[PDB]
Amino acid sequence: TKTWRKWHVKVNQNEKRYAIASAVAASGVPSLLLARGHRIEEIPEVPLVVDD
Amino acid sequence: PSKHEQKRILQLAYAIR
Amino acid sequence: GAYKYLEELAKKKQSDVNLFLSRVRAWEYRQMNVIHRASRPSRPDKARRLGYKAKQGYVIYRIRVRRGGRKRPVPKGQTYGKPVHQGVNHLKYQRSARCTAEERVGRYCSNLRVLNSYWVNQDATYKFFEVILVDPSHKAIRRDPRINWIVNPVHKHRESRGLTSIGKKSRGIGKGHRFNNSPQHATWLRHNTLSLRRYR
Amino acid sequence: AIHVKGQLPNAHFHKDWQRYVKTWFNQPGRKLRRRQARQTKAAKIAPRPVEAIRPAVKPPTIRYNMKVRAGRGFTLEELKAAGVSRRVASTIGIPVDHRRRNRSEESLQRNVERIKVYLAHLIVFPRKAGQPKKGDATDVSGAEQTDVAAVLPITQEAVEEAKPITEEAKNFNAFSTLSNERAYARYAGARAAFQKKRAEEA
Amino acid sequence: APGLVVGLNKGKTLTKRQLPERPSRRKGHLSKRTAFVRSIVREVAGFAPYERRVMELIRNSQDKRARKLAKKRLGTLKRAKGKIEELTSVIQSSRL
Amino acid sequence: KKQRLVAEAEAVANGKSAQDVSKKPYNVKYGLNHVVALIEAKKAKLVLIASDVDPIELVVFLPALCKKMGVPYAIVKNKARLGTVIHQKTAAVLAVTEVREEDK
RNA sequence: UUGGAUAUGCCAUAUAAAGCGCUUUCGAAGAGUCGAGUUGUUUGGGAAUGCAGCUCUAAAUGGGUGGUAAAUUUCAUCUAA
RNA sequence: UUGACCUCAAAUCAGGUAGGACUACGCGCUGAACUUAAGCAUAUCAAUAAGCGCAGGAAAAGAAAAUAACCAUGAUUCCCUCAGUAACGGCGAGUGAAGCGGGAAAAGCUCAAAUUUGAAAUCUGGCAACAUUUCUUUUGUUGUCCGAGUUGUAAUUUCAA
Repeated sequence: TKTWRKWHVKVNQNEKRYAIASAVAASGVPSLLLARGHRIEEIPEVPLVVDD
Repeated sequence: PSKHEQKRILQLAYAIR
Repeated sequence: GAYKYLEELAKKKQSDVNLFLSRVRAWEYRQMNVIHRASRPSRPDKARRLGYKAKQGYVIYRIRVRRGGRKRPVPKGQTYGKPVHQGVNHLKYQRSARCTAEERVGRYCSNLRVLNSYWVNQDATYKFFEVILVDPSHKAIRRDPRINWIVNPVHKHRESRGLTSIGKKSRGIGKGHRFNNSPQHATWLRHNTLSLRRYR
Repeated sequence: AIHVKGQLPNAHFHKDWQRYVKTWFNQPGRKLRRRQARQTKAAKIAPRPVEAIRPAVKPPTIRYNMKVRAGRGFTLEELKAAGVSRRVASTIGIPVDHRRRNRSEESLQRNVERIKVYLAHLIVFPRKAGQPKKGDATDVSGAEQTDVAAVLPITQEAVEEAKPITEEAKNFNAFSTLSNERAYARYAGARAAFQKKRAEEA
Repeated sequence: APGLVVGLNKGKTLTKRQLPERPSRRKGHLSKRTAFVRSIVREVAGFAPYERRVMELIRNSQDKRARKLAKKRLGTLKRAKGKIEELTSVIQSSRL
Repeated sequence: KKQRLVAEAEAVANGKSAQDVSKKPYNVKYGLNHVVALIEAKKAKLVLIASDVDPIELVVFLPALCKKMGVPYAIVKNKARLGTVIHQKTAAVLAVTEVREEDK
């Protein structure tokens, strides 16, 4: 094995931003939160926003 | 008069003082 | 001053005066040792313009170097290889005889720093050189701001590493496109390095 | 032995290249090191800006002469026009470029007003506190570390907006003029020879 | 041509300035002391053997042969022509 | 020289005319660069050249220089005699530029 | 322990030194080195790219360089040893 | 005859300095062959390995005898780009830079060639005094002798002047 193997890998910034927006949208869906493994059966609202 | 001696004159006067 | 006259007279070294002086000086330099200490520079203005000051800590040595090309030290003139490497005779040392004169004097006086050197004479067997040397332990040198730089440890054996005037000449140091080989290992290493960035 | 589609291979890899592979795993480390050194310099050099003022110059080719970049230092001619001696310019943070010159009044003025803006906005502390000499500021309480780019940025020439069409522009064959000038320059050497040969013949 | 990329005076016209004369460009100008010293050295030293040979050829009026010898000795024809004019000035002054 | 500087320094301390208390020195001129410059400036009245300057180029031009500039010059025996005149071990050349009226 | 400021104390001969400004002025500038030929060795440098050996050896607006050799004439640029 | 000077010697003379190791990275010298070209001699490997010399915490390079042909740039180094390009090559295998442009970092200078000539103004050392300390371990100052130095040490100048 060599050190000059490719460890880091490039993603287009627009596609990185696509994924970030998609993940934020996913966080806004209660069904996806329960499916992923979050115990949100008793939380008041999604998205859960608290005061400053 | 020679200027460099004038500096030397001042140096020796300072030493004597 | 007389240094101007000395310089323009030294330009005329095919004159009868210089030819006679070349004869007598070359004779007496051959009668001395190959490396012998010079009491004073034989070209005081040449030494002066190259950096020699006439005070304690400055030394002049005369050395004669055998002229000609290099002889391959292979035994019996045999190379054991491809025919593009069979030359034995017409090969050339890549450093000048002025470099060779400097570095032999530098070994002779290991306690001194080789400042610079100049040609003084030549014949069919030798080229005679005078090497300007500086004592780095001498206080007259250590207290002179115009020559302290050579006391620093990064200037040990300037001539051996190629840092004297003729040494930089021999390894091709210069500004512009004509060189472009410049520092050879540095330039060769610069391109032959394969820069593999993280993101690629 | 090369039988596939594509271009003929050109890999310059017949030396010992693995000996000289350069990796960039220290790229984030060097970036942080440069940041820390830059901040160390910022704190150490006092109010003085971390970057000296630079002149506005034009790159030397047809590909780049329409742009303005930063030069090395201000010429001695520009410093004289701005009223700053070369001895004090290096002390107050104005670089000096003895090699450059002002072949045009436009380049001269461009950098002179740059020095004038720098001089107007510069607070020079007295060498001895409380004894303001010539050029020294009287109050230095408000001294701050500011950015020379913010105080005086490199400005690009902007093309004028719409302008009226005149008749001398209307009666101007651009392509014919281009062809005529190219031909005139091409054969100017032959014309000079012909005028010469005519003179001795006459 | 001014402001037309192609032509003889090609390029943008932006006024003009008279650049100050750089002291480095003065190099090559013959000085009074340098002229005096070189005259003294020429009297003290004399001429090289090839300079002597060229002067004889100029005296005997083989200008082409003297030019070819000087080019052979110096290496370039420009330096040869400069040496010929230098040595013929010596001849004229000595006749004077 | 040290005595004269001490005496004049005391004169300054006593606030008298230091610039006029002393008289113009009358002495021979020495040093190769200094003498050569004097000959070129036509200030030299007499030039004495050491016969055995070991690098002869240092003085070889001097007779021709003095002849052009109309300076009377002589080649005197030995470098050390010129040295002992100027309180040195060696003097390549000496120059007389001004003397006193009795020695004119 | 060190750093740059600050408070004053003392020592400090500006009898000095320095920048700037105009000169009808003057302005020294590195040689067996540059350059040339040649032979090696080098370079992407191809009518030699650099270096070295040998031979020849400058000059004073001179000497470099402007990537086709030569002579010639201009122009830029730079100021080696 | 005594002397002066030059040159060259001696001393377990007074005080210093050099080597050796290390060598990853620096500067040089010296220098191959296997290999590739489906053979092989130019070439390639490679201006590499081995050999040798000399450094530093970096080294080297460096304030243009530099580019460019522009409306011009402006020490060096490194990065990206130029660019697998111009070019070199049994024009085969192969090899192969630079100017620009963007960035990191920026910092400039010193002598030689000048008559201080109404003043060798310069400096090592011996001695004695003080002072100073990362330090009784360090580093200087002042005086006084001997010397060095006019065959040129200071001041002044470096072409941008």
